[PDB]
Amino acid sequence: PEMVRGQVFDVGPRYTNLSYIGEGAYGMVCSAYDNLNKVRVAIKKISPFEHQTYCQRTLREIKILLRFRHENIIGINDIIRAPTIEQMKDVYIVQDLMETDLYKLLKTQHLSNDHICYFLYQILRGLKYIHSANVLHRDLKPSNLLLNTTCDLKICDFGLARVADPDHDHTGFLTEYVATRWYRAPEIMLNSKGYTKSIDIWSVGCILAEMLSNRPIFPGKHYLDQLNHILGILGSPSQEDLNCIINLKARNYLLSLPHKNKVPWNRLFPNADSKALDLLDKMLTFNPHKRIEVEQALAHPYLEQYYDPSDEPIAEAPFDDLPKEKLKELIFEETARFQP
Ligand SMILES: *[C@H]1CC(=O)[C@@H](O)[C@@H](O)C/C=C/c2cc(OC)cc(O)c2C(=O)O[C@@H](C)C1
Repeated sequence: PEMVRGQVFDVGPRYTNLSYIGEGAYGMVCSAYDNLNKVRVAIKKISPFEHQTYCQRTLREIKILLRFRHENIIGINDIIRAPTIEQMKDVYIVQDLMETDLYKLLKTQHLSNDHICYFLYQILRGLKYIHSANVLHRDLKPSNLLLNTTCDLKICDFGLARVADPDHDHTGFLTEYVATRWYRAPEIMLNSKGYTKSIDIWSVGCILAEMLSNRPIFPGKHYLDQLNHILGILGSPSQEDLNCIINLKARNYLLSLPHKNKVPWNRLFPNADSKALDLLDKMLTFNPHKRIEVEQALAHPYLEQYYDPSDEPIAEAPFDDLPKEKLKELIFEETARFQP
């Protein structure tokens, strides 16, 4: 097999001339030449089969992406693995080769307002499709937003996605959570399992703020610090928003804090477009019930240049305890369509 950085990267003979390009959850990403389609592609190596949670994440992403088809979601072009379960130790996912991602771009590039607007439009266009399938991405952040050379944007990594379940969203205070800390909505720390669509809108609001200044807006250093950062900018929640938190431990934690005033968005972002800041405010609303929804965000005046509901498609239909052995079997079966 062809080898990359000491590790097998066994994708030939169709895919050759491999170069390291990035990191996925359970393996490296390489670029490669596709000898059939005569183009270079990206390939993610996945080695999940030792760990049950890894196999869960792998299977759920494959299941979702094999159903989804959208311009702003990076699809699965091919899946490579051994012909038998016994011989299958890794799985490789082949996807479009993008030029960069927004994490990399924000490290060194100032975005024009026109770029910010177009990026945000595309994020919300893809998110409209995801949410219309009753799916939550749950880990939106700059490194999951890939860009090609003409700044077309695609959302990556559905390994943390779930079907929305708003009736079962409530939990206790300081409940453990998996998705990336800086993009977590305040309710995650207070009373939410992250099972409603508003979780993703919060993350998009954080991404918009980060595009405006090239700095994460809420860079918390640990679990409860994340809430410190959010409240330091939004200010203390209103009585009405507190009354919506029935859990006593969460409510009383908030009541124990000194009063904090809101920091105006145009003080934080003095060069930003005023319409962008109005939309930012509605995405970074403390109360998730009051937070703007994706279709409302698309219709916001900041996005008027691009908004066109007839060109913002939706999904044709809505979308544990399983030992890794059944899950390896399920991954084998889910990937069978790409074999000869
Ligand atoms: C997308 C999700 C991820 O795994 C995430 O970690 C991503 O940031 C890693 C980047 C992968 C990558 C990098 C380049 O660099 C030029 C180009 C492409 O196309 C990709 C890519 O497609 O990532 C997919 C496989 C995972």
